[PDB]
Amino acid sequence: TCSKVFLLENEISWEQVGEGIQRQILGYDGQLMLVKVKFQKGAIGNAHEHFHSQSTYVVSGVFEFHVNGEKKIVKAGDGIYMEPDVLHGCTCLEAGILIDTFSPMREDFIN
Amino acid sequence: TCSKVFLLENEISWEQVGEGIQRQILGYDGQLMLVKVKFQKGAIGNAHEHFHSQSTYVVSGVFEFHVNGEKKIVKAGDGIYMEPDVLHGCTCLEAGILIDTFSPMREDFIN
Ligand SMILES: [Zn+2]
Ligand SMILES: [Zn+2]
Ligand SMILES: [Zn+2]
Repeated sequence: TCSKVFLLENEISWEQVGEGIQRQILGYDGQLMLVKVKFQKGAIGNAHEHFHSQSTYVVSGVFEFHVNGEKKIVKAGDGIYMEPDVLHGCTCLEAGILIDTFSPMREDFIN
Repeated sequence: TCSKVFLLENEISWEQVGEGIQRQILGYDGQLMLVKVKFQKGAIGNAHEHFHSQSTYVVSGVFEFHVNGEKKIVKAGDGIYMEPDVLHGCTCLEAGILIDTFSPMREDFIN
């Protein structure tokens, strides 16, 4: 239950997560999972809860993240921390990429 | 042992990791730590081992990563997975940013 050492964008498949949202599962094992998520402008990251701890990084674009109801617009270079079981989501104000990281792995992304 | 919800680049301090390497510890708890690491051209990520699982994402620039001796040049959009206790390092071929994620947290980055 792990990935290859080197995960190259041109060698990994993009998965359509939803309308305007694509993703590439990158390096992971059972305890850590790094996911690249490409958002189009207006794409909505539906609000969800999960026991997995999550730390996200904004590579590019502009997002309105909401965590536990607290809202804040975030942009490239910013990060967001989502403690276990918190309700969280996002709305892409400007097309860009998010790196979503998880502990433990999100087994539903693989299976 | 956790960070604020929203970690903004302009509100977080940059730490000089080494010659040509700066970093911002972003969202983390005890089980997951996301670190932004800004490399200058020629900067060297010294080879190290640690039981922590690590998944890295190349935001920008060009790097020669080495993992368990296997070498591969990586660029924006690529990822690298480093299993516990593997020897790994990097050399920045073009100035850019790496997102280093860890499970469990790297307590030596905080303390
Ligand atoms: Zn764990
Ligand atoms: Zn989530
Ligand atoms: Zn490392």
